[PDB]
Amino acid sequence: RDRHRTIVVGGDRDYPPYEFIDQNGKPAGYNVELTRAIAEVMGMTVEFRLGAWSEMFSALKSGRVDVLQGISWSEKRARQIDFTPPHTIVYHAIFARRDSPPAAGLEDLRGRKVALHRDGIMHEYLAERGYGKDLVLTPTPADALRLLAAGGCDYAVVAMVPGMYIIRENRLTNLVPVARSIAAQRYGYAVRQGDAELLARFSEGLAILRKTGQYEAIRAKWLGVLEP
Ligand code: NA
Repeated sequence: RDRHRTIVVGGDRDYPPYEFIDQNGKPAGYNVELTRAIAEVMGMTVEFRLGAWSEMFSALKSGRVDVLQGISWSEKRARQIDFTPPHTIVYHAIFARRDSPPAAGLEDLRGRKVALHRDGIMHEYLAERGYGKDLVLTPTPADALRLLAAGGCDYAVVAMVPGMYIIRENRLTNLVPVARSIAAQRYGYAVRQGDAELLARFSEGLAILRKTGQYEAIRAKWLGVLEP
């Protein structure tokens, strides 16, 4: 009916290990497992619709999906959607080819060519700092890392964990994370502004998973995934 009305879950089709469509064409990842677990304790029915990230924010407001299982919090962002508490903290890192000159911080990236996720927290963050001219935008963080690997740019800034997972999966073995633990993010579910029902439905499920131990059980599965 209303509570039995299938909840449609949006997410990025290419953001491992948090969320991604796997080789078998199946929704997979930490977020997915978390969402399925929540659906189970809250008695919800969910449909996963993972897609290009450049349109999931829209689709939330557009109502094409009812919630996003994995999105980083930000002021500009809170002004249009409501976030539940976060289920994880996402650190970023600066990646470079091994040979290349190391950088100890993102200020050292001024004047250098830099790849990064199209409109992710770091895109916005480095734009607001005059980097925009010296930076290439990619559909996925992995595309950013491929360009770096291919000597197609000088550095890349992407979420640490996905970075490592991507380096392994796509065999970008000339890449190393040089500048680590910089710019931590609060990552979690989010629903359309003023949808306190759904919002509370998810927050409660998350809170429940944390008190029963299922949350940590799921998190321990995905190495490197941190908790708030
Ligand atoms: Na809000």
